[PDB]
Amino acid sequence: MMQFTMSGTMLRFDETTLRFSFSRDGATWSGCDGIEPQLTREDRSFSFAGAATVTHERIETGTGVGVRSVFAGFAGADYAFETYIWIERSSGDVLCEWVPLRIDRVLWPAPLSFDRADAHDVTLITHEQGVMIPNSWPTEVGTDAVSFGGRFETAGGYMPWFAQLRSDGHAYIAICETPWNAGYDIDHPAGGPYTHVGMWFEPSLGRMDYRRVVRYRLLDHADHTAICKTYRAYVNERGRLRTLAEKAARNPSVRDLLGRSWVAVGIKTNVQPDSSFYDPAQPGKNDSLVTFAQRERQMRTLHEMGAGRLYLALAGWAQPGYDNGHPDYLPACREAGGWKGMKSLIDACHEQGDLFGTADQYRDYYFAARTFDPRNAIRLADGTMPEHAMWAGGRQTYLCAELAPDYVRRNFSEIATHGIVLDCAYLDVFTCNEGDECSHPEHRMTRRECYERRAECFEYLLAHGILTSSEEVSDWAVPSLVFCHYAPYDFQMRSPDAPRHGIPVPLYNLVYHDCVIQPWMMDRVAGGDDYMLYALLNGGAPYLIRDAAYATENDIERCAVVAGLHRRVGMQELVRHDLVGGDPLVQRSVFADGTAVTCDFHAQTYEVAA
Ligand SMILES: [Zn+2]
Repeated sequence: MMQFTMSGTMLRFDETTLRFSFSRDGATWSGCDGIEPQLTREDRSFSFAGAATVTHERIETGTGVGVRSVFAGFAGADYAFETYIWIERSSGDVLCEWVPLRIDRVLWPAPLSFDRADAHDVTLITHEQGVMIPNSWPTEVGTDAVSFGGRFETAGGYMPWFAQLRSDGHAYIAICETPWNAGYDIDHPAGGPYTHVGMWFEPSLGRMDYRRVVRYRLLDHADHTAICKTYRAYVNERGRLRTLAEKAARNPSVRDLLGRSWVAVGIKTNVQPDSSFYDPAQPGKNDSLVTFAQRERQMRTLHEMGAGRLYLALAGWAQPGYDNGHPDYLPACREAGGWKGMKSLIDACHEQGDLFGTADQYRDYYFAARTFDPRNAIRLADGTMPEHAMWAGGRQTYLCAELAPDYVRRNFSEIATHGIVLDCAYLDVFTCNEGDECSHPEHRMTRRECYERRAECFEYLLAHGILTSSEEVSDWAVPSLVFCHYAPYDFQMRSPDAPRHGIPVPLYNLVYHDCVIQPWMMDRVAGGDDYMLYALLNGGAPYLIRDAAYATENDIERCAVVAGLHRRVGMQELVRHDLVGGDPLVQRSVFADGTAVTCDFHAQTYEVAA
């Protein structure tokens, strides 16, 4: 019905159906017929075309051309909102805006049709490091199987985009320009023949509040590499491509992480009788203690065995024990040797050229915390204070992030008074789990503000010369994050017996390899993959020891191979990644200086060349 042509792009919008298509360089993409743009409330949904009044206006401005649609009245309810869909003159991009005027979820824009029934027609999603889902993929992939329900700014969506790429090189990327109350939905049935992906948006603190915007770029001659580069260029243009070199200009020790092997081990374990981990028929059971002196002797032994340059990330070092008592996670554990033993351990690391970081926690807020007061806690939009008793420390709520920098400043300043000069710090959860929202009147907070406050925690550390790390790499944190516990592939977070959702590809690293340093799992799956092959493809650092929270001479040789590559390319762009001859099981990564890593998953072998 309405047709626009501008700067090489065509947009078509049917006034009656609300469907749209767009075309560029001789490829057309059309919204799925039979999937309507929707609103959701409780157990039921509403097509936008369910509005009592719907008016469309044809627009042209100095910057673009397109259609503004106004929707008013839903079953005598007075809800009203606007959409604006337009071609940007200077780029040929298509922008889609959802504009509140006054709802649990808005599913808009409708997913695009991608049922071509090819084989090499694929969908790219940012659920952890990266997934390439062919239309023929035999495993079902639904939002319910994606971490955090496909929420952006979390492990479900490391980056606020998704893309689909036909086998003839024509592709689109959909970037969510307003990601903080948003996510994607995915529907790929077992065996195909289609995959549908679409944006979702939720209210902020109970109202839709601010305009939601999605930017589509149609590409030709494209590959998953090119699609990732499009996002990288988008991010840099907006000033959030904070490279390691920019980080290192401020904190030169950034460089000292290159070529290090990671050791992540703990001190005190203490499962309270209300934890979901507590076995009441076995009171001792999980409770354990390894002393600072034992960890000191371990580091000395690793050094003497030729483990090379190490980074030690130390968990459960404070009196309450791991996942207990936060944010009152002090002092250093007396039974483990106290501040004196903790300093001895750090001194010893430093003496042998290794680095040291504490693991800590500023979101989980335990009722057992010495200063627990529910006025500091989150209240959800509905007024409630959320609680659960999952972790070792038992009953908890969440500390409102408006207050977290106050506690980080307090705790880290206390640690420094005891002569402990941390190289690094690990703030758990922040860059894996979603940002909370808070309606508490003493500290009201949007999800957006939550990520800013978590970033403010990192900034404190950087300003004090302490390099920042958190659980994963959700890209809100890229400006303030030096490293992570990992940036793993989704299949590495599930049983190796579980069917995978697609072909693993290093989508995150294609954007940000030169911005965030990452250690990689070194596990060998019996009958299956050796995870060292993915560390190499991602030009990552190796774990020498990774003691996962809830439950050598060869390892050193393997770590040396990985750390040697890392020493060279850990600050370089990952320029290209390809499936060699289209074989998903032979993969090749190329870094900025031309170093090429080829991993053959048939043979379980690797080769480093140019
Ligand atoms: Zn609050």
